[PDB]
Formats: sequence, C-alpha cells, structure tokens
Amino acid sequence: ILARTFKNTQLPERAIFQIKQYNSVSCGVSEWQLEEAQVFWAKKEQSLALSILKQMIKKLDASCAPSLKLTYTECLRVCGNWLAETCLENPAVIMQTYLEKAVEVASDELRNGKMKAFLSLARFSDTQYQRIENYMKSSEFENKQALLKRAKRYTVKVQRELELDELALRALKEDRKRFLCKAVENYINCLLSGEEHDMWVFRLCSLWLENSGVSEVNGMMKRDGMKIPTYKFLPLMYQLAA
Amino acid sequence: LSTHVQGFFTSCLRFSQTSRSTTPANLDSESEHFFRCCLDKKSQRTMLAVVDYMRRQKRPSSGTIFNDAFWLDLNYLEVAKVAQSCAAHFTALLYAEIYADKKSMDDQEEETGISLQDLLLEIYRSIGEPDSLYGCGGGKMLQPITRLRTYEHEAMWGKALVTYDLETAIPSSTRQAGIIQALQNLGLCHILSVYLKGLDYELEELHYQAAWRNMQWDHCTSVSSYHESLYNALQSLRDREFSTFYESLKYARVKEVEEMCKRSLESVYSLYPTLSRLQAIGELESIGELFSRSVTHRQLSEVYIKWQKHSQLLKDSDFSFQEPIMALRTVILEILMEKEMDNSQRECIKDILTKHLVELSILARTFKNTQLPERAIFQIKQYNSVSCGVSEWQLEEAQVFWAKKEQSLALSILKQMIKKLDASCAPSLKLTYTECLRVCGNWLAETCLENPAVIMQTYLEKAVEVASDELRNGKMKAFLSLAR
Amino acid sequence: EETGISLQDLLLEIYRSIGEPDSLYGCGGGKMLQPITRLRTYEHEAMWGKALVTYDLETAIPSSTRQAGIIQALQNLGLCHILSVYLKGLDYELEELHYQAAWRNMQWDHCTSVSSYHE
Amino acid sequence: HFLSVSVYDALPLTRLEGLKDLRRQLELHKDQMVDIMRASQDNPQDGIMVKLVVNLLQLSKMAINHTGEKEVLEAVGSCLGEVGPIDFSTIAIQHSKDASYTKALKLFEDKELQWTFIMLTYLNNTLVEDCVK
Amino acid sequence: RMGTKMMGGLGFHEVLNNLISRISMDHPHHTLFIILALANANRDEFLDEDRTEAANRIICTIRSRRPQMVRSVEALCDAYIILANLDATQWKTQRKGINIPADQPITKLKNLEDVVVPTMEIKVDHTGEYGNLVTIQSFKAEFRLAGGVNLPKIIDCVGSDGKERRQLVKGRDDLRQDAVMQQVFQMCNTLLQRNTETRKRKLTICTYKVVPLSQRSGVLEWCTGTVPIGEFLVNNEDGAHKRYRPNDFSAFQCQKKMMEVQKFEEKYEVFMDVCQNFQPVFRYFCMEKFLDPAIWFEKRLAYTRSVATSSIVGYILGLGDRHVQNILINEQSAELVHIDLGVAFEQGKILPTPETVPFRLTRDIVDGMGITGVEGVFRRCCEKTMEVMRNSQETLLTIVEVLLYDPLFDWTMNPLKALYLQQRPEDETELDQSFNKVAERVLMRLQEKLKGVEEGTVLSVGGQVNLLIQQAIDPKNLSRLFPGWKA
Repeated sequence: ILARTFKNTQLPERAIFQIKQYNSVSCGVSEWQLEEAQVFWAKKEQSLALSILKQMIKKLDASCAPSLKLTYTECLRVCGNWLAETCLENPAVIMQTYLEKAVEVASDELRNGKMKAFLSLARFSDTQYQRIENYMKSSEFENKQALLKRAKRYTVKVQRELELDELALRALKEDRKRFLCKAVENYINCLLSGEEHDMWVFRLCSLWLENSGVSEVNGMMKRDGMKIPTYKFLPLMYQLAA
Repeated sequence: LSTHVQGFFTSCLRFSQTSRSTTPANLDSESEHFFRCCLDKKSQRTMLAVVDYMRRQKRPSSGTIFNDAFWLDLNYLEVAKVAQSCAAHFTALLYAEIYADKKSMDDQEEETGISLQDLLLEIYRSIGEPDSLYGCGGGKMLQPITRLRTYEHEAMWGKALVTYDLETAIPSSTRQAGIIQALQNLGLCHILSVYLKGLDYELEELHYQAAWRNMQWDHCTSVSSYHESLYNALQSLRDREFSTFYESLKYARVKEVEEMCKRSLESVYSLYPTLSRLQAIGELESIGELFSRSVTHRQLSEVYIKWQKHSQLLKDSDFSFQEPIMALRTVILEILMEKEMDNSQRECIKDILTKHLVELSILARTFKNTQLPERAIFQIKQYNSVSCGVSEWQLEEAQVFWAKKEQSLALSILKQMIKKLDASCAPSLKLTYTECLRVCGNWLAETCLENPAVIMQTYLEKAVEVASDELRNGKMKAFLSLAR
Repeated sequence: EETGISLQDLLLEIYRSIGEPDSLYGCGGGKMLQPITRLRTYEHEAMWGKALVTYDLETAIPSSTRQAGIIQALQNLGLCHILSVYLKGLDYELEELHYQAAWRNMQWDHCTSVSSYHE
Repeated sequence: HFLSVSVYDALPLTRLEGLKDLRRQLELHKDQMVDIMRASQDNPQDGIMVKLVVNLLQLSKMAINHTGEKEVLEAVGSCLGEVGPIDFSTIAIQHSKDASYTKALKLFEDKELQWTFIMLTYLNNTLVEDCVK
Repeated sequence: RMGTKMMGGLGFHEVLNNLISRISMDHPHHTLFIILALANANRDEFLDEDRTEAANRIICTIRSRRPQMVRSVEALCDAYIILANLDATQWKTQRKGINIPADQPITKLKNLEDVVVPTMEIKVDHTGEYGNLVTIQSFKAEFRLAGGVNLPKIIDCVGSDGKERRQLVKGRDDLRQDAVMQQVFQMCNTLLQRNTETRKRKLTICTYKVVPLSQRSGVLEWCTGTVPIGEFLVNNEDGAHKRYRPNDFSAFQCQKKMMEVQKFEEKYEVFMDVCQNFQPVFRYFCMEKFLDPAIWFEKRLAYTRSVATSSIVGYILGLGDRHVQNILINEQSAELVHIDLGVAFEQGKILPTPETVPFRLTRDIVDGMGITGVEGVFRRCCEKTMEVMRNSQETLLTIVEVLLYDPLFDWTMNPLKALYLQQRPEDETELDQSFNKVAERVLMRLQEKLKGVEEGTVLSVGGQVNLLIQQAIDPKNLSRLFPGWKA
C-alpha cells in the first residue's frame, strides 16, 4: 500500500514474493489477493489484474456457505472501479451484480469498507446521471429541431409513430430520476460514520437545487437525516442559505 | 492408398462405422502420455484431413462441411492435441476449432473443456505468425502462471527484466539462467560481462551473446554451435588468418540449416531467425574481402551504399531479426579501428561509423525503445567525439534524449550547439543547420518552453533563406514544419 | 572561475550540499546547463527504470569505484536475485554496499557473501 | 558459354526472369548446386529486388524461400549435402512478408481433378504409380 | 468549389481556371470522369446555372487541345443514363432467375466499337509521364440482374487484354456521397501504409472506383466473386442459418422483432428469448470454401483484421445504418466492403428508431472470429490501428472540412432523405446557417471521438477500443435497435 502510492513498480512487486512463497502454501479463500491485483493494475497491462478478480470471485461466491464478510465488499468495489475506467464490460451488470451485492451484505474497519462501497456506488451513479444529462441535452436538442422541421396522406402515420417513439424514449428521462435516487441514497448513507471525504457533501446539493425541485428526493432525506451529522457541512452555509 | 481406402471402406460400411471409429480413437489417443510417436506414424492425421474434404460427397445429401464431425466419429480435441505435438500447423488450430464447435453443439441438449485454452495457446506459440502473436498478446490467457507471465512482454523490456528473475524456483533451473543473458543483451553496456563471469558458480551459446555484440576480439577471455563459431570467426578476422575463418564460416552456415529445415514443415515467422543469421554470417564474409587487401574509400562507400540499400527494404521489420545483424555490422566495422594505420583515411571510416550509428538510432527510435537508440551514443562519443566537430552527429543525441520523459537536456543541447554553429559560419553544415533549427522549432512548439513569437523570426525564419536531393528534402521538411 | 560561469556550478554545489526540500525542488527538472555524464544521474532520483541503464556509460570514464558503488545501489533497490551473482562476480571502499542486498533478503542464509554500519 | 548465350537469347533476365528461371527449374535432382550458385549474383540487382518486393501487394513473389527450403530438405536426405546446403544458404533476402502460411504450390493434381466421378482416386493412384520409375 | 462562383472578384476565378487546367493537361483520365458529373447533372430525356456555365467552359477548354474523344465519353455516359432510365419493372423484376437476357434498344450502347481512354475498371497513377496502356477494345451487353433494392442493372465490360469485369448501374439512388466520401477510405489506407509499423501487416481497406452520372444515378464497380451475407446466410433456399439447422426457423425472427417494435419494457426479454434459442453459424463460412488449413487460417485472419479495421474506420468516419445487405464479403480474399453507404456520417443518432451500435458487429461476426473471439486478435488489431491516426491527428481531420464545404452537400437530415430509406421496412411490417452549425457540431464530435471520449476523460487506446467493442455486443442495446438491422 505504501509502495504503490509513490508510482513505483518493483518495490510493491517485492511484496508478492513472501506472500506467494510462504503465505500461499494453504491457498486461502480471500485474505491477501488484493495487493496482487493492485500492483498488477499499477502496471500498463490492465489484463491480469482484471482477470484475477474474476477468477477469485467465482471461488468466493461458493465459499459463502469474519474478515471474509468485510473483504467481499472491497473485492467487488475494486473491480467495479477498475472496469468503469477501462470499459471492459457493460456498466449495467455491476449495478445489479457487483456494486449492488456490496451493500446488502455488509468494527470501524467494516464501517470504513461500507463507506468506501457507498461512495464508489454514489460516484458511479453520478457519472451515469451526468452521461444521461449530457445525452438529453445534446441528442434530444439536435432531434427536436429535426422533428419540428419534418412536422411541416401517409405522413400522418409517420408523425404518429414518431410521437409514439418520443413517448417511448421519455423512459430514459423518467429513469434518470431513479439513477439519481440511488446516488442520493448512497450519498446520504456514506457520509455518516465516515471522514476524509467531506468534499462530497455539496455534490448532493448540486443534484438538489433543480433536480429535487420536482422529484421525490425531498422526502427521503427527511427520514434519514436524523443519523447524518451536520459537523461536516460547514462549507455549505455560503450557498445553502441563499 | 490407405488414406483413400479408409474412406472408401467407411462410405460402403454405412453399422461398422462405430467399430471403425473405436479403433481410430484408440490409435489417436495411444500417442499421448509421452508414448512412442515419430515420423511415418502420424498417418491418422492425414487420413482425418482427407476425410474432411473428399468425404463430403460420400454421405447422403446432408451433413455439410459444418457437420464434418461424423466423418470419422473420432475425438477432434485429441486429434488437435496430437497434431500440435508433431505437425504444429494450421491443421491443429482447425481441428481445435472443430472440436470446440462440436462441444458447443453438443451442449444444446484434459476434460471439462479446460484443455482447449492450453491447446490454443500451444498452437499459437508453435505458429508464431503475426496473428498468432496477436492472439497470444491478449486473449485466451486464462492461466496466469509464473512461467507464462513473461510470454506477453516481448514488446517492452523494462518491466520484463523485473518479472523474469522474480521466482528463483523455475523449471529445470535452466530457464532463468538461459533467459538472463537474453534479457541482459537487450539493454546493457558492460554489466553483462560481470554477470556472465559470476554465473559460472546447455546455455554456453548465450554466454557469448554479450561478447560478440561489443568488443568481440577484445573479450577473448570470455570462455569461462552457431554463435560460438560466429565468435570464433570474429576473433579470426583480425587480418592474420583467412582460411580458418572462411572454413569456420562454412561449417557454421551448414550447421543450423538441418534442424531449422527438417522440423519446420510450414511456417511464416520461423524462417526469419534463419534469414537473420544468414545475413549476419554473409555480412562478415563480404567484409572479409575488404580485410584481405588494403582499404579504399571508394569501395568502402560502395559497400556502405549497398548495405544501406539492403537495409532500407527492412523498414517493415521489427527487432526480432534485426538486432543480430546490426550488432554484427557494428562489430565488423569496429574491429578495423585497431589496425587502421591509414591516418589519411581514418576520417572516412569514422564518418562511415557515424552514419551507421545515425541510421541505427533512427531505426531504433521508431519502435518506442530507449536503450537501443542510446547504445549508438557510446561509439560516437568514445571514438567520433574525439575531434569535437561543429555539427555532424549531435542530432540523434537530442532525439534519443527527447525520446525519454525528461525533455530537459534535449532542449538544452540544441541551444548549446546553435551558439557555436552561428559563430562557425565564417557543405554538410548548410544542409544540417536547417534541420537542427526545425527540430528545436518543433520541440518547443509542443512543450511551450518559450513564446512562439521568437521562432517566427529567429529559428523557423532563418531555416528558409539559408538553404542534391538531401538538401531538397531538408528544405521540404523545413517548409512543411513552418507551414504547419 | 571568471566570466560568471562558475556561479551556476557554485549554486548547484550549494544546493547539493543542502539537500533540503527547496534544494531538491531546485535540482529536479534541471537547474544548471551541464551535459556532463556526472550530472546526468543526479536528476534521476525519482525514477529508477532509466536510471539503471545510464550508469554503465561511464565505464571508460575515471572513478570506476563510484560507478560500481552507484550500480550496486541501483541494483539493490529493484531486483530479486540478480544482485548476489553480480556481487559474486564483481570481485575481479565499496564493501559496505556488497552487503546491501544480503541484509535485505535472506540475511542469515547468505552468510557466505563476505567475498562499518551495515557490516 | 553456349548455355549462357542460349539462356540470354533476346532476354535480359534481370528483374523477374532471373528469379523465375531458378524458381521454375526445381524439377531436377538434389545436386542442383548450379542454380543456387548463379542466384548469388542477385546482390547486384538489389535496387530491382526492392522494387519487385514493394510492387507485390498479394501473397506471391516469395516462393523463392519455399523452393530453397524444399531443395535443402531434399539434399539433406541424399549424400553430399554440405556443399548443397552451403550454396542454398545464399538467399540474401530478409523481406519475405505479407504472408501467414505458404501453400504447397501443386498444380498436377489440380489439373487432373477435372473429373467429377469417383474415378479421381484411381487416376491419382495411377499417376503416383507411374511417377515412380 | 469552381461551380460555386465563376463570376466573382477579379483574380479568384482566373487562378481557379488556370489551376484546374494543368490537371486536365497532365491526367485527363482522372478528370474526364469527374467533369461529366457536373456537365450531365441535369440530363432528363422523356447556383445550377453557374455549374452549367463552368461545365461549358471546361468542355470548351478541353476540346480545344484534346482530340475528338471528348464527346465519345459523353455519349458513353449518356448510354449509361439511358440504361438507368429506360429500365422498367414490367420486364426484369421477376424475370431474373438464372439466365442473363440482354436488352434490344441499347444495341451495343448505340453501336460503339472502342474508346481511346480506359473505363472505371482500374487505373494506376503515374509519376510525370503519359500512359495509354489500358483502353477499351470492345464491349458486350448481357444485362445481368442480381439484386432487388431498386431494379439494379449489372453489365459487363471487356476492354484491353480481354478481361470481363462487372459494373453496377443504379437508378433513383443518390451515389454522389458514395463517390465523394468513399475516397476517404483510400486516404486512410494510404495514411496507414505510410506508417512503417503498420506495414508489417496488411490491414488494408479495399476500395472501389465510383463515377457519378447525375442526380439519383451512379455507376460503381462490382468485383467478381463478391456475394453479400444477407442472401448467403439468412435465406430460405440458400443460407447456412437455415439449410444446416432445420430445428430453428429463419423468417419468424423478423416477425418477432416486428411484434416487439409495436410496443419497450419487454424489449430486452424478447431479445434474450430470441438469442437463447439462436446461435451464430457464420463461423462455417471459411472451411466450406478452402479445404487447405493454411489458406483457411490465412482467410480467417484476413477477415478478422479487415472487419476490425472497418469497425474503427466506420466509428471515425460515421457512416451509420449498416444493414445486412450493404456488407459485402469477397470469396477469393475474405474482405468486407461497404457498398451502399445510404446515410451520412452522423445521422443514426437523430433518425427515428436511433442506432446505438456505432458499427456492424453481431453474433455472426463475433463467431466468425473463431474460437478466441474479440479478446484474442480483434481488440489488439483495433488498438494497434487506432494509434496510427493519433500521431497524425492534424491530417485526417482536414479531409472532412474540405468535403463538407461543397455546394452539392447532401449529408444534412432532410425530411424526405431520412424516411425514404426507412419507409420500406415499415411497409414490410405493415404489409442556411443551421447547416454550418451542424457541420461545426459534427466536426467537434469527430474531433472528440478520437483521443478522447464524451465523458471528459482521456480514455487512451487501452480503453477506447474496449468501450467500442462493448458498445457492440450488448443485448440491452441490441433490443433497442432497428428490426431490419439484424434478423
């Protein structure tokens, strides 16, 4: 951990020798297979690090029938954060398989792991919501003028089909609300019993001044606001009062 | 005759097909477990191949080539495994693909499909073609073993050195020592001789790899095959013995051909290591005609021109089969430095070496390598830089320094040299000043070390009114740089 | 030491003798204009990949003891087992650097590596 | 001299014919140490060889290496294979690219496969029996 | 551009006419096929004025020095116009079959004998000298017909040396784009050929010459031995998806998607149900044509690398709407060629039922790769061919900016051009400154597509090709595609 933070490659690889020659004689389920993937991702190969996690989750899912409970969340969070920057798979799988299963499963270390998983899920959902907003601001704006120009026999059926297609594609404009709901639910659950990440307290407010004006986000934090501390919201009074 | 009789009997038996397939499967599986198998005994593979093309019409109007699994009712995976061991060609990959297709079709109703990836990797390694190397360097890699961890680092050599000696326990305890020399011959200057001398405590041919690449005749005490005979010839080409060298050359040339022509039945990239050694051993033979008599600048220029014309067609070639011939050329051009006694002609071979190292650096910087284009600096700074010329070779230094991620000394050496080039104005200098200005003008426009308003009137401007196909090419380069 | 040329050398020597954070920030990236081979490795303290292939260029240059001591320090940082063979073969001032790789891996197992503070 | 005058009759045989005469005359015995020795003069035509290799945009013009390998394999089985391989190891070419696998280059069977009935195997067996004389 | 302003300023048109003169002086074969596209752009038998004036001026300047062969090519192109206009549906719609019946009123293209200049077959560029090696020796009219998009006409030409080559004459189809933007393919081919690292392997994009005649008309080249997979794989009488697998159906695959398009929530479920019972059989395309394993492996690797390069070429140059009929595979080389190119670069994301996959990659294509799929060779070839333009970013973008500022541009979405090519599947189921603004927008889009992504991150070649191949194989997005895209 201390060697990977200084952009070095050989020193964090030196740590593998002892843990593979003396510790790997028993072939445990999941106790030290994280720093191997970390030091392999530190390199420019991005393949063995992404393959060892898929190799180990298959044997970890069967060993479910301690430290395993707290490490099963980080083993999924690492892969979810590593496949979101390389785009090795579609992002619709981790939402229900990897990032989802890291919530309903999980002692300050367990609290820190839950905080990390919640913040990772929140930032991933925030990136997805930003992508959806950019798409709705670009493609819909480019298509609205084309539809208004085409709107100026047989063309009535085409116009009706285009109206049906619009009423069907508004499903994404309705589902970005759900994409934002999970982000807000993770943001309100991460900041509690956690520190060192106090810069995400106003990112929720960014999705609150105009996004929550018509959504149901006003009723979710009023029931979960009695557990969150307000001792970390000090950089917020300069715009929250306004 | 049997290859056709096996099909003619199976087409007529319609019943006896299972009885004939039970014996074929056992005959194909009996060659496994390191049993007795050699040439003239693998006729089962030829029979199975003939039963896949000439047996399409032997059956009824059904069962196309897509369903050729019932042509002999054998184990396609075992057939591919047996073929990859002996034949090791596209036939093995085709049989493996047929086995995978049959296994996928049988699921719609060395076991468990786990050996398929290993067979595919072995077939790709035995092929070694461009597509095989592409498939090996990414994809089908589901067994991250400690041995196959270095089979994908053929391009980059920096991380490959720290991931080679990572495990002291290797197979047969020879794969580590046998590869240490090949990993230290890529990038090193003098630290390989100490390692070879300390490794004394099968691999004797790799010990001379570092000696024959730098100071061949000067490292004659490095004795504590093909490369051995090449090193003996390099020692014997010191203008005192010629018959022994010419005999050792032929004995070495007629040595490696046998095992490289008998086993290699079909390949496209396995003959490249053959032609590389052929060219490397022919270059010294052609140079020996110059060592047998006096040295003349005319014939030296002619042989350098013909060598450059032979090397310019190697532009579409990597370092897998070019580093040996480049090292051979360097050593055969450096061996004549000790027996010069041609004071009036020494500058000729000095300029020849300068141009050769310039071309080596140019061809080495195009493959994103760092240590190989830096190897050219040693000779040009230990033998060519003894006169401190104005501007004849100070370009590839800045080029190889900019190739690194330092971007500091490369941008300072040009400013240091232009200061004396502007004063030395009171030939080659006229044509090299424009390119020396263009290099700095293009290197300070991507890093923004100074304001762009200076080069418009000082560097890029002065490269026009100052400046023979080379001069035309330089003017073209300067004009296009200024235009962009 | 005239013509104002020794000022840069004096500043570089003062910064090297200081070695403080500001001195390291001034040395990093290049402070003085010197293409000498001795100053070529004084700025590669961060990266160790290219710094290993730059210490074998001063073989013909004098002070081979310092070059050997620097190659030993560069091979003791990043390596697994290639340091013991190099130390055993370099036998043909620097005896303290020979035990740098032994005391870092299998100290009591490499007791035959004898052929100060670290000693 | 007479053989050279008859071979170079109204033909330069420098660019393509010089290699075709050595690539199409591979039907002799194993002791074909004359064509391999005459092909060593290709060093003087490197400028034409580079152009011929650059103009080849398909899987062709590289059969010279396959012919040399076949000659070496045929001479390794017979006797006096030292001088034969020494003369055959004079290709002086290292740009055999734009390929992944060389074919067998067999046309005798393709010309005889014109028949569509099952008698093609009988014709092939008869040809293989008549080839051994 | 010369057809824009021939009467403007003082020296502009003068220097333009003096510069368009040396090209007709040195390479007349390259310019006589393109001057007719604007000289006969409004030929109808049984702005634009400036274009006609420029055409007349060019013809007058060419005929002054050039021999009497100036009107021979004009009559030859009028013959193609007559071929494209006289064609009737009551004669060769259901009369194709297997015979090749000729046409009577054409009569050897009004009884031509030989032309002094070669046709659209092939032409090797020169280096400063004139060349008249290949020319027209004779001609025969057979009037072949293999296709049913809009009554296509296939003819044969036998020029010098006696070689038969097939040509395609199209009717009521705009082939101007297929002639102006198709040259970008050969431009990118030359770009990747100049690179020494990209020369060890071929990975070449096959090109075909196209000469336009007029509006809604054009002539393209048809290589001998090229059959589209739409009629070779998914067909009732000849297709490996049906004649080999008798258990599953072929026609109802389209009906199941037409019944889903009528609805949206069950799209992914219907796609999964259709894909669970249907696998790809395109992998059996190589061994059924080459029994030798060496040539089989050569052809399969060539096909894989060709489709891998064409995917990135399509992603960087737009050209959406890649149906099963446009992709054309060669039998003797196994290379995929795009022959229709109906829509412009950036048009799939703005048309009704928008396209999601930026290129053509289905289960058949992913199975044609072999046993390793995309991870083995496809993605590595993609990441190798994607960096060949990152070193020359200031070069490949200069073609789009000069091909988009032409007056005859038809890449913008018109109310009729965006529906005339999509109403046919609907019928089968039912049994200005804005232009410059969109041009700058798509220019910025193609500038951000390479060496970057719309998410704002860097996404170098190590992740960009992975994102591209993941946007291809995704059933959740394939369920949102057009039904006529994949059967």
